[PDB]
Amino acid sequence: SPIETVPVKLKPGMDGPKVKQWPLTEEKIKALVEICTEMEKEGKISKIGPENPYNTPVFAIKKKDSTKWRKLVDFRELNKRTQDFQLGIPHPAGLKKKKSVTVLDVGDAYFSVPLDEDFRKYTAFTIPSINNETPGIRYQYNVLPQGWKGSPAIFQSSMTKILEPFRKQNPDIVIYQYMDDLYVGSDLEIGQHRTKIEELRQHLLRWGLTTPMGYELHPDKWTVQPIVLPEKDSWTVNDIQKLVGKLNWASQIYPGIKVRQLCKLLRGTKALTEVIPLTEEAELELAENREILKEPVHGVYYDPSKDLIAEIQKQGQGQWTYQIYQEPFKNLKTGKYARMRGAHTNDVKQLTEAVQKITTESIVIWGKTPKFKLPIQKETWETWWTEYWQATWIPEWEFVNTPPLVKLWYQL
Amino acid sequence: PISPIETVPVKLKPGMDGPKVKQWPLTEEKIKALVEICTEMEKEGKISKIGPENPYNTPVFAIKKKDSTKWRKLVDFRELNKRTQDFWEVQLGIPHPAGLKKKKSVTVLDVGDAYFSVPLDEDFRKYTAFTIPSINNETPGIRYQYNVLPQGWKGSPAIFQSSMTKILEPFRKQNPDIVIYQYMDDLYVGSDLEIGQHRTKIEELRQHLLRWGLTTPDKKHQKEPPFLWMGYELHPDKWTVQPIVLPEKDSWTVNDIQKLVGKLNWASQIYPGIKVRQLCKLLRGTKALTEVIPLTEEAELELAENREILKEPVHGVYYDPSKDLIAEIQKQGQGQWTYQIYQEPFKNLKTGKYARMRGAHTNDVKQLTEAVQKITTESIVIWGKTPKFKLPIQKETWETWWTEYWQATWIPEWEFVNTPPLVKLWYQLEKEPIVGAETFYVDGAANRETKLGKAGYVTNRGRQKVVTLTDTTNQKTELQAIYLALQDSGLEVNIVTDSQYALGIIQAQPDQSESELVNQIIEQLIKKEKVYLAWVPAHKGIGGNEQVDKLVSAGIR
Ligand SMILES: CCc1nn(CCO)c(CC)c1Oc1cc(C#N)cc(C#N)c1
Repeated sequence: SPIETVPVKLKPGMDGPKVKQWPLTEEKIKALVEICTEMEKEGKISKIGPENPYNTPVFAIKKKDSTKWRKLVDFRELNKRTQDFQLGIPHPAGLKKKKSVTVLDVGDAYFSVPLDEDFRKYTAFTIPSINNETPGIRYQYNVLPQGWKGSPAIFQSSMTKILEPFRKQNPDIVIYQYMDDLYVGSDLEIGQHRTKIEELRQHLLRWGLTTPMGYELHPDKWTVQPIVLPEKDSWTVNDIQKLVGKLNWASQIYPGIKVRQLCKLLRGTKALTEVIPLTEEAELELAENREILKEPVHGVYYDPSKDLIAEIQKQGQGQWTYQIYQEPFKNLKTGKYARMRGAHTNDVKQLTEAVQKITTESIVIWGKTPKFKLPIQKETWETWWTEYWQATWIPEWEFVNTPPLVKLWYQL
Repeated sequence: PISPIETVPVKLKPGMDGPKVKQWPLTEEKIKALVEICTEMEKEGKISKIGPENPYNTPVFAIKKKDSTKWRKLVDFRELNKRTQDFWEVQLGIPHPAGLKKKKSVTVLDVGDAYFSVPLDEDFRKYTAFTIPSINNETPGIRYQYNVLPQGWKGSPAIFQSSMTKILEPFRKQNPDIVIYQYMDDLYVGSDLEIGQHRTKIEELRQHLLRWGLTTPDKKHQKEPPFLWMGYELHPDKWTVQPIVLPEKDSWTVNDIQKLVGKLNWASQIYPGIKVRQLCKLLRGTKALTEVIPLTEEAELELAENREILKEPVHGVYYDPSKDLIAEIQKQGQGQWTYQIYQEPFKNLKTGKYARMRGAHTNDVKQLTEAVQKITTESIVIWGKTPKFKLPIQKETWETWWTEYWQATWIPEWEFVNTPPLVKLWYQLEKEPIVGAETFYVDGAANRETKLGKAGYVTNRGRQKVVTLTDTTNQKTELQAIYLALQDSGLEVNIVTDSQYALGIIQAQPDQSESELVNQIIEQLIKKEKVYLAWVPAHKGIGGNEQVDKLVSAGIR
């Protein structure tokens, strides 16, 4: 049901994405063929020729409380070459303060709005075949595609119309749209909250988009976990040394930190196991530092012109620590992630969970996804991330070798 | 013929216009050939004469193939190609035999005069203009233009490919249970039908193709197994590598060893056990291609071991979609791994080898994991599924390593297989300081300008020592200092360094390194009974570190 399409434009000089398709399992290929041949019948996508030199990777996932294959297009390249995405969506600062936030998939809405004819070419993707027997099945989009930051930017106008009545009826509720999702926050009792969400789904329903008791976030109960300083009766050289190092490091973040009194204890070539009584002076410095570490961090502020970075460390025992900053040590936020009953044997599974959680928090706090520094081998991550991935979006990531000390500094 | 298929709209790169490369004056004989060649092509609709309007031109040439006095027409599309849009990419990979499904009957059909049976976008033909020059730049030459996909043009391979895909589609829909593989101008067909129906299905296919402008060979003209396909020898129920001949030679050149490694790496697809590591080593520094390289004792042994393997012709079996894939891995030696994939015990669909990471400090557990990863990727590519692994590592060894390592890691479903040499960790660092063990506070320094350096330690038992090093770095001194402490310590030791660098390396329990030094340290770490390693920040009022920093820094700024 076409309308007046919004003319889209790539950044001057920038050209369309030409990203290779990674091999997929027969299971996922079968699923994508079934899904795509159905989208073709509905006119959402159409086959393309070899004169289209563009490509964007495609995968198949399954959301939580979902056993039906879903198509996930990785538009990260196209997104970076777009913006345009010009008329962006403003991020409300009230969202992070709500007692509860509910995430709602509204991606099905985008398939109503036709995509600018001259932009379609850039949304090209391939369904590969096993053992390269058949050439890939190539398609492009005719409608706003899910996963492209251009879709929500264009759909704003229609989204505000859809939400106008609900907004005027509940002017205290915060609604934030990021990619294929809607973030809805209120300070209401969980019962009213859920009731209000249900009502919101009905409004969306009237507009053809079935928006299914989604994941419930509580940004209020989010508290930056400190760096953690031990609490022992007697201390060894090893423990003080371990403490000096830790604080020496933290001093790079929180200026108020002191270590001269503690260091005074570490003098002479003593055995690591020797017990050492702490001077009353060191006791203060220590306690004083613990207080500093409780509170945020004076000086760090979110800069909307700069990228967000997230580092994750494997702590063991299904535990993972992470930090979000724009400039190293200048932590805007730190946290933890403990394996939920089930992933009792999978590192990749837990890391993908941790990444999604951290990404979700970023969207809520800043309305932006961070660039991840993943403690894993590329090929391994490349091979398995889709096996447990359930988000409609995909953040940027790179692979790194965790510095052994960093693990300790943030170890709990 | 010329397929009645809708054309692919083609265009030049954004800010560009057609080629306008002048015709070189050509020989009388070469001009005669072009005239007749072009007359034939023109009669078949492949090309058409054009007016003087068309301002485009691409050079034309003529060359005769030996053992025959028959001329051939060569068009230099280098210019038009630079101006032609980018296209897709024919294919992301080539079918691997091991992935070929078992089918009772298989046929190869090649599409004849492929490129020339496919139409070119009319609005683009104007850019394919070429000129047969007149004997000595007389007057205008005979100007032509293509109507079909020109041989050597940028978009031909891709446009042909698509045209074939569009043509094969309806036939695919009406025959879901038949496999067709598109490869360049070839076309392989497989079914599980008894000849009778199969030849019928083939014939129906050809008729569908012919109905679309594409000629194929008829029964008596079709190739017969063995098929010599892209380096492989295909039989209906088995495959292998094209006959490999290892040249018996006295004195080897870089070029000879290069080709040797090539054939060997190639043969490794089905012949298990091939080792190439010792030959590659000879290819280091090379500097030349005709320079002869004397074979090391190790390379001669390796080459001999390879000959033995290749003496006995080996074959691969085909894929059965109903059975599980099983991959087995074995350690061949220093950073050398081989694997084999089968469905029925020891009937290999495929073989392979792994020997990455240039000794960036690693251990057998990391390597095995890497090999598993590589195998997993290729299995997905070749069969669309991951195999079940058979590894020469204890579940206990595996869990111990993974749980404690800093990087997330994960092997798909695997089973231990007692196939020596087994993978294991050779040593392990203590989790807490050793009571009643001497504590060495080590340190190293190196002058940036002079490259001179000092390494040493000081203990809690009051010992001390400082070595001078030449042509060193800060990194090397820190590792030298730890090495010193390990040499003068004995069975139990606590070592405190200021180097995150060294702590990092040792913590990963390496058993192999490109660094002679790191190997010394490893060799030494294996001998110990207990080793605890701790870190402290340098340049602090930290007893021990503060002191070694003195003797090691004195005389070296
Ligand atoms: C369905 C095509 C096919 N399947 N099989 C397994 C038989 O049980 C074989 C071995 C003969 C085939 O033939 C090819 C011949 C040539 C040639 N020439 C190339 C390829 C490929 N890929 C395949």
